[PDB]
Amino acid sequence: VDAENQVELEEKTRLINQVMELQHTLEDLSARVDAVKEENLKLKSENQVLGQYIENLMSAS
Amino acid sequence: AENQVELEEKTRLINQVMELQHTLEDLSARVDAVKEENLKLKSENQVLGQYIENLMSASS
Repeated sequence: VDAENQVELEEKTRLINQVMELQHTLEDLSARVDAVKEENLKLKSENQVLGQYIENLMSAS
Repeated sequence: AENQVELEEKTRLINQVMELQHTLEDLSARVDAVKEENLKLKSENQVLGQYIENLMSASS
């Protein structure tokens, strides 16, 4: 009777915490996104420049 | 009737959890793809770098 409403209350509490944690996890992640795509573009630039230099050193032989 | 109202509330709550899980699963898959490629590129640039400093440290 009132023991069923306390099961349901405890169940909703657990789901509510889950929404909170999910939304936090999701925020941390969305804020890390641009620093990851930025690094990716750097590394692609370095890679291209390095490969191109190796092409020139090797052709000089 | 009143039990139907409490179940709708719980369903909007469950739905919120599911949608947040979906959004997070997608995003973290995307970011992990990019992070995996970054690791591959750091590994590759180190190989190229080391090779340059060898060809140059041979003609010096």
